[PDB]
Amino acid sequence: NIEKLEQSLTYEFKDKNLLIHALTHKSFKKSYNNERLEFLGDAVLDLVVGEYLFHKFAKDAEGDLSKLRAALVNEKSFAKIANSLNLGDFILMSVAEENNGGKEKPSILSDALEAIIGAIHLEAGFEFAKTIALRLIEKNFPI
Amino acid sequence: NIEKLEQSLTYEFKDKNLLIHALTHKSFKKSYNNERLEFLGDAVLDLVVGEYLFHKFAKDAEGDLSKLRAALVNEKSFAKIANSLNLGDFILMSVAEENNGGKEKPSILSDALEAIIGAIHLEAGFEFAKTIALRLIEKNFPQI
Ligand SMILES: [Cl-]
Ligand SMILES: [Cl-]
Repeated sequence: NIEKLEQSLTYEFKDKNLLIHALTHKSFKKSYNNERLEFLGDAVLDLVVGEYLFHKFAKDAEGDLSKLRAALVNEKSFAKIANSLNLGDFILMSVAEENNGGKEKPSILSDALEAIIGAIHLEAGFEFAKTIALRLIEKNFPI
Repeated sequence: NIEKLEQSLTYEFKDKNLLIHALTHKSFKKSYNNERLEFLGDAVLDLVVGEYLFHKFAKDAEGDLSKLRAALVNEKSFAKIANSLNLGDFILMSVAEENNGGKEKPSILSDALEAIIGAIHLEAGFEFAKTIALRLIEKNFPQI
């Protein structure tokens, strides 16, 4: 069913397993989860948003850029974007995790979104991941 | 003299003033300094190093990738890299800041290095900035 997600992203994965990896919560399967991709995606997003703010607010001091970036690159914002993509429908987690409300946990939603951006960067490069991420941000925060 | 720094960076600036900008400490001139470029470059470097480690340590958990990144992306390491480029020789700062040892401060050296990488990213893009940054990192710190 991940095809629906690809359509929402405007990005079709060459390696489908890579998207599944990004969608795999830590509860699901031994030694296979989205934590490394989330690490990579978070670094991607800090550059995407930092660069965006640097250009958009040419007169803003570093402190302003930093705080504005914190206001965008965070669990709440990413969980919002995740929900706009119905990510809870695609994330893989154990029965117990789902019964404990995992599909609605902001951390799980946020982590999966960041891992997806990491996965797009891995497969397609920074500039591509940037264009995808900026579209999602501009649809959710029309700043 | 600036050509010497470019030679050390193995990168020739298209816009020379951009490099000047990256080299301008906050003490030097009102409303013009390297702090915004440092912010941008720090983000570039966190991605360059995060990606490098992600691939180099394909098995490592996030905690281990983060520790390895902290071993590279830090003031002490960046100041060492800056010193390898003789960066203190090129940083612009007030007389007072210079007399107070500013060209020798690891924070100032690190900031200027990160600002230079930000500037390269700005004019040439991420992949070029990544190439330059990794050369500097590997020339200094092949053990990580
Ligand atoms: Cl991975
Ligand atoms: Cl600037």
